[PDB]
Amino acid sequence: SIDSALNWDGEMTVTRFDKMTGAHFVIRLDSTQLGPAAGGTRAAQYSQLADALTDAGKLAGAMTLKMAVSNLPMGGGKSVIALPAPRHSIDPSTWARILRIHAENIDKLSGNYWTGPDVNTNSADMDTLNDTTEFVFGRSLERGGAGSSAFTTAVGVFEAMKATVAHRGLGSLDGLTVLVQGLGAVGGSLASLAAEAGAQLLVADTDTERVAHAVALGHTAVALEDVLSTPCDVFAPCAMGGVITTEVARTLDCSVVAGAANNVIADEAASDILHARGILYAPDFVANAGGAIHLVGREVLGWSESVVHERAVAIGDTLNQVFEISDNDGVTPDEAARTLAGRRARE
Amino acid sequence: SIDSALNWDGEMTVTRFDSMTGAHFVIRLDSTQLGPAAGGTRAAQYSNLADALTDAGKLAGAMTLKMAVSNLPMGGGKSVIALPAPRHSIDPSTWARILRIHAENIDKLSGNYWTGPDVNTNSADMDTLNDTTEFVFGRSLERGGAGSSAFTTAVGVFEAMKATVAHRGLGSLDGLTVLVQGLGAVGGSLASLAAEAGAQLLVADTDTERVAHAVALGHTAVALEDVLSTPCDVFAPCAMGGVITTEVARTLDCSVVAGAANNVIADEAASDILHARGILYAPDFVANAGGAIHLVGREVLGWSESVVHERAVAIGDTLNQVFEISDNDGVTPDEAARTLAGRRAREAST
Ligand SMILES: NC(=O)c1ccc[n+]([C@@H]2O[C@H](COP(=O)([O-])OP(=O)(O)OC[C@H]3O[C@@H](n4cnc5c(N)ncnc54)[C@H](O)[C@@H]3O)[C@@H](O)[C@H]2O)c1
Ligand SMILES: O=C(O)C(=O)Cc1ccccc1
Ligand SMILES: O=C(O)C(=O)Cc1ccccc1
Ligand SMILES: [K+]
Ligand code: NA
Ligand code: NA
Repeated sequence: SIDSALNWDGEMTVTRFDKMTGAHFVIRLDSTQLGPAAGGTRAAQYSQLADALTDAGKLAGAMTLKMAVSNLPMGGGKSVIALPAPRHSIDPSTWARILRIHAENIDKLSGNYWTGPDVNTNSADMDTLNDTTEFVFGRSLERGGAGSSAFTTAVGVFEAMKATVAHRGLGSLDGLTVLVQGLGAVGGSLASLAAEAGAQLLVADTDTERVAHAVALGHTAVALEDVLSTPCDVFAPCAMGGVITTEVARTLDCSVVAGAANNVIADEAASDILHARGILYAPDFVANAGGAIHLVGREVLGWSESVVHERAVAIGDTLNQVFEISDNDGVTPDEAARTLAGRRARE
Repeated sequence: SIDSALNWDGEMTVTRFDSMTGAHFVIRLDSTQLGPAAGGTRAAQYSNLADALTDAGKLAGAMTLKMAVSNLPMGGGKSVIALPAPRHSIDPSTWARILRIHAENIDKLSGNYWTGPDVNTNSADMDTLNDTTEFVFGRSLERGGAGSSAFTTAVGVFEAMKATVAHRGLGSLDGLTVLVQGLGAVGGSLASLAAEAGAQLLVADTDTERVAHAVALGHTAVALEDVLSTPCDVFAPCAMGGVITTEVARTLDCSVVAGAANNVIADEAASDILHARGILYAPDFVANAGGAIHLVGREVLGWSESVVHERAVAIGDTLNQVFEISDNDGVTPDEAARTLAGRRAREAST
């Protein structure tokens, strides 16, 4: 919206336009209070620049909260590259220039922003960025980075889901129906984990093959148009953000929402409805923090893989703390998580 | 619109919004090719944020060329602070908060951008910025800065005016009529300079005190409504930019345009029109370069005051080169200036 695009209260917005590629670049540094801003690079198509600006600020603010609540010494930032065509349709040469320009932008911030992967960007892209700027996390193991953080994120989301299920009074995942929306790197692993835990998995993905494979594995497909109306115990959004609008919140037929997506909730009203409806939501910025713990933990703190897994597991404990505040103060899980974030950040 | 404002070819745009003060902040880095981007901080009210962005881009682009054509090893950048109220109304606390925020923004650029004064910002403000960030030119003398660059700018503009009048075949300033729009820091000195060289001055300013003072000095006041319709030999815009629109270029009644104002020409056609009508224009980015020569010369290059003075005087020579290319190649002075800028920059890199 105009407000989220222009009247954003974060510390800094960096924009650039490259006529040659037709790509627009946005970097939003929400906060550098706890340290340099850090957050991945999302590359996607947007209807209007306003949307790209809006998303960057929402994602950046989520990163600040995520580092805060996760006890990681970094601020929150995010880059959004507004593509002139579908990612898949971008030619190699064009993509390469795009990354080059993005790296130059990051470089000007001289360490006030550290990037990483996000939607449509990967370790190879991080490496390419690294060919021009030092401020990049998530480079391939071969190039010196921590590599993929997908599994770590999956672990964090899974533990989040277990803690939530337990708090909601459902006991364990065993015998629960979990609807995973998005069978990507993280969602795929999450499904595997929950299935191993005894849950029955309902899955949805825009990629046919992905779905058929899941089915091949014993899972059950859910048509796209049926996703939001399909009864389940847990709804696990692991695709795009903004899924839970007020209307969605009013009609979701589950008892827990716990997934990997960023900015899952469309507005505060949605969050209240869920609460009111007895649907326990595990706040995104808490639940999906595994990625950040992996990259920051490994690359900044020198933590081993085992340690980062351990810390990702502790996301369950953080959520238990979130739930306690929610229950005690009678506020939504999101509010409670913001409160915890502030307390941990020593605000 | 914002969308159109954002379709800018510069290297980087920095923006920020401070809800508490209601101020908007823009930093535009046009180029860092020749060195870190550098340019002043303009603080004013804008109708739309988009206008602030557009202004910043045009100002930043002029800085690129200015440094290049002036042989200064720096890129071009500019800051624009979109005020939530008339600058005068801004209480000291709010102003102080605005500057601190601006300083933080500059600071994140970590030296890829060096600021300085511009409209509504002064050496005191530079000192304040410097409380927070290192990348500031124009600090007070006490603070380690070179202070005001206004006189140096005036000297350069004056020399520019002389060169242009001469090139235009009008001879010397003595006896010529010069219209000085804006009797500010620069305009005031310029008026003094020209008057000393024998010019008859017509003056205008929104500050009535300023006008009276000039009249007291023997100058002739011009009503604001009349400024662009007043016949003169030389038109010296030393207030706001964009004065010379296409429409104004068609009717301007003077032989030379040479002032201190930034981005004097509103649209390209205006430039073409002045050229076609035989009104010799000394490009702003060349003519007003005394400010930059002073700041960069003093604070970066190690130049003495005398040398700075010499360099500013040399603006007339640069203009002579500009007009020379304009005449040979048949292009406008602005185009010839850009050409010269590009030559120098190469040479400067070669
Ligand atoms: N590149 C730079 O750093 C830079 C820095 C400062 C000034 N400048 C430029 O040069 C111009 C002169 O700067 P200055 O230091 O002398 O500024 P200044 O504020 O000291 O003086 C500007 C003068 O113009 C007057 N004015 C405003 N609107 C007017 C109008 N419509 N008609 C007549 N007078 C009007 C103001 O009242 C003031 O007396 C600036 O406005 C800007 O374009 C450039
Ligand atoms: O975890 C995320 O959502 C990201 O944005 C990836 C990331 C995390 C931490 C630092 C840099 C990038
Ligand atoms: O005189 C100018 O062009 C300025 O904008 C003031 C300034 C000059 C050089 C560097 C920074 C600011
Ligand atoms: K159960
Ligand atoms: Na703020
Ligand atoms: Na099954």
